[PDB]
Amino acid sequence: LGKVSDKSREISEKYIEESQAIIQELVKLTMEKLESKFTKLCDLETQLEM
Amino acid sequence: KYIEESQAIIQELVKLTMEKLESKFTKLCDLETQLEM
Amino acid sequence: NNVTLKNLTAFQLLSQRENICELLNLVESTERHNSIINPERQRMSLEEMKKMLDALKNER
Repeated sequence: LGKVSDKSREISEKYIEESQAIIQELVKLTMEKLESKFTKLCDLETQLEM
Repeated sequence: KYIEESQAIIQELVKLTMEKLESKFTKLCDLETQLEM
Repeated sequence: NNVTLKNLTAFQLLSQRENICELLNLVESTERHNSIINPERQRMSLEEMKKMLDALKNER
């Protein structure tokens, strides 16, 4: 069972690398979303001043 | 290395974005108070 | 788009079998693992992050 445990440990490391990559791409997408909503905020500010 | 550089860049980018948005919020709150007056 | 008992059991059994076959190293999933990572997409996203960071740096 020890060899099984060690192999599964290495596989788990592989999968945490994969998850790190996915999380980075998620961060990028949320950044784009926030930029769009920031432009929306600017328009709203113009309306308030009017 | 690759992902490490990406991590540093992401940390800095998130920090700057949070600061920018908080400043925008402060400005909007002041303008809203003036509008209410 | 529909979920029945047969579909659910087949899905769970497929996941289990894939995991076990991966434990014994009886499977080569380079295509899936490099379509999910997608190193080209990694480079694209990294350059986009760099450009956005430069933009935020220069606005001050």
